[PDB]
Amino acid sequence: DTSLPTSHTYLGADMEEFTLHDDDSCQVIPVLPQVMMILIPGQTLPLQLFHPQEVSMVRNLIQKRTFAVLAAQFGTTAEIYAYREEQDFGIEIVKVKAIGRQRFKVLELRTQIQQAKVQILPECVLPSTMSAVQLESLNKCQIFPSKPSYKWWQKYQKRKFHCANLTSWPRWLYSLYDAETLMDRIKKQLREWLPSNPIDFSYRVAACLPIDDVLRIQLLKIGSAIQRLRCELDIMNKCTSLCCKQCQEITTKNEIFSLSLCGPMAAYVNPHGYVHETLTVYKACNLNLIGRPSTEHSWFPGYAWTVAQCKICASHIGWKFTATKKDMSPQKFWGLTRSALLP
Amino acid sequence: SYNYVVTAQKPTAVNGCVTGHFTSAEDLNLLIAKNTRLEIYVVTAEGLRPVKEVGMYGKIAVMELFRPKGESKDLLFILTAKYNACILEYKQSGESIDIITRAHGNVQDRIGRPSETGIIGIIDPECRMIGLRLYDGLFKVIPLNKELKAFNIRLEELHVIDVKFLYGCQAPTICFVYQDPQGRHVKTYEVSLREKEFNKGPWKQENVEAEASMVIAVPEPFGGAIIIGQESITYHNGDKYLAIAPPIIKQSTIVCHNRVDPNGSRYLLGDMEGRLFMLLLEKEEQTVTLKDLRVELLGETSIAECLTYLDNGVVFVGSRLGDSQLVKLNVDSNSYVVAMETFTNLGPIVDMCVVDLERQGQGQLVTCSGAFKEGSLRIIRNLHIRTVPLYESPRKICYQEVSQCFGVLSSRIEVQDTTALRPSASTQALSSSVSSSTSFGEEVEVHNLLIIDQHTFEVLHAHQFLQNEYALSLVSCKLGKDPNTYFIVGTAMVYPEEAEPKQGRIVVFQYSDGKLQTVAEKEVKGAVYSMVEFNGKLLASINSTVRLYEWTTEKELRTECNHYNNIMALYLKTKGDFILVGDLMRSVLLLAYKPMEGNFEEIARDFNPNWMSAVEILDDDNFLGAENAFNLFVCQKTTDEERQHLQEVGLFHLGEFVNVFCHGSLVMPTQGSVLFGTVNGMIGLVTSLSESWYNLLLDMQNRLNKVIKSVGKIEHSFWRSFHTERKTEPATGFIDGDLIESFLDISRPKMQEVVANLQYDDMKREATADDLIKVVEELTRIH
Amino acid sequence: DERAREILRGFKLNWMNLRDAETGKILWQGTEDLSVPHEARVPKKILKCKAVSRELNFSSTEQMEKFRLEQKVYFKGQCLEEWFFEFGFVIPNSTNTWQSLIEQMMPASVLTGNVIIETKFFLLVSTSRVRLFY
Ligand SMILES: COc1cscc1-c1cn([C@H]2CCC(=O)NC2=O)nn1
Ligand SMILES: [Zn+2]
Repeated sequence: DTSLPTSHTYLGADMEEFTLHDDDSCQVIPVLPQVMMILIPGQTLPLQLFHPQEVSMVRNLIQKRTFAVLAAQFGTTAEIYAYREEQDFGIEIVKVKAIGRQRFKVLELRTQIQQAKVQILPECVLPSTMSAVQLESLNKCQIFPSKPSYKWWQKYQKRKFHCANLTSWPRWLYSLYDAETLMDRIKKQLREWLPSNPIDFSYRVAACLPIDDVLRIQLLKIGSAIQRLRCELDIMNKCTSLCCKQCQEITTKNEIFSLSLCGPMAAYVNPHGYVHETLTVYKACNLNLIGRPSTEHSWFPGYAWTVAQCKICASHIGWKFTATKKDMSPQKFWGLTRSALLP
Repeated sequence: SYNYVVTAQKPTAVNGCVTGHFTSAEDLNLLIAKNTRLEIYVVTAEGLRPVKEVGMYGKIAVMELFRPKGESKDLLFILTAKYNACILEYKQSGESIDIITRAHGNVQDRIGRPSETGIIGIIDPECRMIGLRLYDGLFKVIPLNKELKAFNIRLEELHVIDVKFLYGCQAPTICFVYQDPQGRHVKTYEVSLREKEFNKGPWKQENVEAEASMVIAVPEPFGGAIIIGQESITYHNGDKYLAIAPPIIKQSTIVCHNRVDPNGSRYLLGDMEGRLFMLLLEKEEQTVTLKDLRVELLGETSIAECLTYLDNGVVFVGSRLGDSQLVKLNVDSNSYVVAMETFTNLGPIVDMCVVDLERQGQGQLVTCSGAFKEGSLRIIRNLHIRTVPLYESPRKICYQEVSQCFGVLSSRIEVQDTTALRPSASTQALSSSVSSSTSFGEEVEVHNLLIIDQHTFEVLHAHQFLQNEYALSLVSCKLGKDPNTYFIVGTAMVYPEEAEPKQGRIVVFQYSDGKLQTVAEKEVKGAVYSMVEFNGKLLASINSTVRLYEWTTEKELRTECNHYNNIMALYLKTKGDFILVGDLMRSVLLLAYKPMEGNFEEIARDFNPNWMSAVEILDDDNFLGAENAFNLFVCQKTTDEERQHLQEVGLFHLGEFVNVFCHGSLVMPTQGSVLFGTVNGMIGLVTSLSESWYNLLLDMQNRLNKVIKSVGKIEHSFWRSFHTERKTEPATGFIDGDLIESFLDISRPKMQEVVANLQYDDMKREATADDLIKVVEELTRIH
Repeated sequence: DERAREILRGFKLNWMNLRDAETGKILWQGTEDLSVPHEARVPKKILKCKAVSRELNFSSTEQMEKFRLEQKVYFKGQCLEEWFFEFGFVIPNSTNTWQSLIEQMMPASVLTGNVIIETKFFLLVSTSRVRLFY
């Protein structure tokens, strides 16, 4: 279902479920070594930390919780939303489900398991673009009824930016720089192939996009919501397909679909530690399959995984997921790793 | 870097208006909030009489007159966009006139974002208190307290639209139109001061029109409140509920109102399209109860942000979009409105150009003021102003020396059937030409390039543009080896579906022999937001692609280079080889076209997220800008990161939303002269100053702030401190030209107090009044 | 030890599956009793993977108080790496899986056939050596 993968039931149902920091306040925060993926504030990150140093780090953090993830220019602070500890096999495995909360730029890298000194980047929220040239008379007209398509947004422009005749620019320009118009445009282009807050939605769809590591750290570098949303819209218009990094066309953009609330892609944990930013998709081609369908530790409940490697260079780039029951919607799909995909 | 911001023309757009007895109980005056200025005009039968034009350190976000019990004349509550609240009394002592500040304070909350529906402020009719909807989810309340101690009351409805204090109530009662996901509702709260909290109002929530977006409380003996939206107009008073839906009002949204009769039987309304109605209340005697509502179209006036009926059928139509005008409501129709007086209003200045019309060496300025039917070309000289109505919104202007004419990028709103609402300058052109290369009632914007003679200002031509071909930017310039100079327009085809324009056109016109005939057109794959003559080669901004263009010998434009900045270059200024590119996010990016390589190369960059309105290249080092909240600033161009980074050297809160910068001066010490225009109809001026002069003038500013008691007691440093939704820092690198120029006006003993123990360098010596007055006179001579 | 002999008689590795931990591709699978005191056709791809997930399913006819294992790697008689595991309580006549890890290594050409994996299943129950043919 759509809500099965979000809770990460493969990590175990029972977990200790439970941190706003001062804006621009530098903090000495732990950094884990096993995370090579670029996190975003709001993207859920689960984790399997079984190294002794990592386990001690998690115990120290949660004895207080927030830790950090690097890409190492910038990174993100994530608070731990779920804790589990198992002593099986003589190893004190610690299974975690954190979510990115805030951002930072890297200032220093200390070593003990790092304790990097990092400055939190504030959420540079801008007010309404018309808040400046808004006329005192027309201020009453800037609130709209609930959205009941094209005609509605034409009215939105002709009312909200009617004071864009005062300024030296057209209405549609401020629409390009409008928060809500960007909300609508990204939603339209996403449903072609979510929170009302521009910041949270911007981070959410930044997670959604199947983009390069360089583009994703670029988006992290962006401070304001409107800059980010504009960059994501430009990227989605620019993005067309996904190829294997070793090959340099496994899957096309339009085939992408979301089986999780987190989006088309989410961070999922290998059964023995590793993390993959796996992107769900309804169609993937040129993938030789290895392994019978197994439900062991399936990221998506009710589905059975099977390794998928591009037949050109035999490089693993994803898995095929087949529903255990025919009633499951959809019957089958694919999950591809961002680390091995080159937009 | 050191700059000097002065006001060459005081703001003319009328932010607010309110009529009342401020001078005396027997003197009816119309206080006009011309943004940072407050004009107390005493109304007379002949007309308005200037009595006192006070300079406020602040934009008047709210104005209202009120007479507390025992007060001879009305006091004046002024709240600022910076949330400086001040209740002022007007004291007259012979020829000496001064506005005493009865009680001042700052009503800014430490937390809470500002309400999207504006800074509402309303006085209780019995004057027991002042209510203020500054931030969504809160209601600041000032009882009547020399410090204006305001306390918040939480309101559950985070989308209040318009709130007004009702009349004839046992205790104060706010009535507010708010919006839930259900729709618009009208809730009343009885605000208890002793409890300092909201109580259940006289009448509960009543659902109203989904676009009910204005509340007007009625005086006794009626009471209740009229509520106006797009189509229907309602009136609520307890059980009484009177509703009408005249066909007249559905055309345009009503945005302003003004009481005519003190009893409340006769009201005045205005809308965005300049139309002005008279909302009559039928009076029925049972006690008194309302009988019925009637709306009568008085007639078309200036596009009004406020209305004020003064007396004897005289109305002031206070307009930010056009000439604020004194119109008389004739008893018998002609239209019932007849314009008595027409006050100059330069706002909104959309673009301008300094040009020597007389060729006398002094630049006469030509601004594109107004919007929609109030559009005009305002010609400013040393301050004489000449208005040239266009009757359509002018956006961009450029001047041609050889043709002795301006090219004005005008835009008029037509209705699909397409038909023009009014006879505009484009439709009245001597020789018009249509360029060659929805549902009924939808308002399309037809775009023309007018050609206007400099001498007579008769529109010599009008080149209408293609369907949906928005004309963004226009430049007059020679190009390449071509001796002819061309009107070159950047255009974007803006269809309703496509948010970003995927198509556009750089079109090269030549106004020769009295006819503007296209010489060339390049169909660029994007929107041409800005445009300049970079050293004889044309530099254009095609989305996020700053592209140069050689004017070939074949009279065709050939692309030379591209520079993809990841930001569309809305602001494109040039000085020598230095190219200031910018976007509306304050993405100041400095490029340097290298002729040896024939390629663009970024040399500096500052992508600080903040809303931007205009830029300029003050010199090779310094770049003036205009930040989010009515701000000015100047950036400046050891390490590659330090070198490739624009330091935000100087800061300022102008108080006006700058639209445009232009190099020049209005006159025949301070190096350089960059005028700028505002939505509020100011022509200000920036001049780069020397370090010694800047230090002297900052010491002047401090001493004068010590000496000059501004009305409301607003500290100047707070007024000019930077302001954003997130930040507030003091100004640097700028000097308030108004404050320095005020030295000549303050008293001589005050002058001695100011210039005391001040070191002045002509060897540095103790300053004196005469020398420093001479300095400030030299400063005033720049404009 | 009588208990060691009983365990060796009763113990049997049902099937083993060595696979890349980063992907899970079954690099090698077999059914030979590795615990008995052989050669394994494990491909060279193990040298090209960061780590290996190891799944030794074993059927034991006798209980083990703390069933554990020691693993050593020898390259031409020179110890290359050592590993150690622990499963714990095991019931008699029970079949149980063993999910664990095998983490600079020499080229497969040098180690092709010259690699000996010494596995000791534990009290010590049995010891064995497997020749790896990369
Ligand atoms: C460490 O490797 C293994 C040994 S046994 C199974 C795996 C394994 C599982 N998965 C993914 C595949 C996709 C899915 O649904 N579940 C997963 O957790 N990747 N490798
Ligand atoms: Zn490949």
